[PDB]
Amino acid sequence: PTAEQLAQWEALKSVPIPPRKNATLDHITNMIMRH
RNA sequence: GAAUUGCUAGUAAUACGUAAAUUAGUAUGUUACGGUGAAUAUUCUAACUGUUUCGCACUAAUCACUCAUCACGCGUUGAAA
Repeated sequence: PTAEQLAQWEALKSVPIPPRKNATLDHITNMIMRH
């Protein structure tokens, strides 16, 4: 592995994975949705 | 309001369309095709099935089998004025 990409991986070691969606808002919109 | 349909799923739903079969002609039916795309949680009840316990005089097997009744005769034995 290159050092720049090792540094990138080190930086992302600590970061939590961002959420795909807001589960509560997803639930509410799916409750609004029809058809 | 009785009533009823379907129930994790690319399913339901969709004032989403598209195609084909059957036709000379007619689809709101059928079968295909993709687009968008959810919700909910199952205390309960259960025919029926499979193991089982026990009983059994049934064995063509309970619509079973034995027992008893009623009549018809043919016998046998007993008591007898």
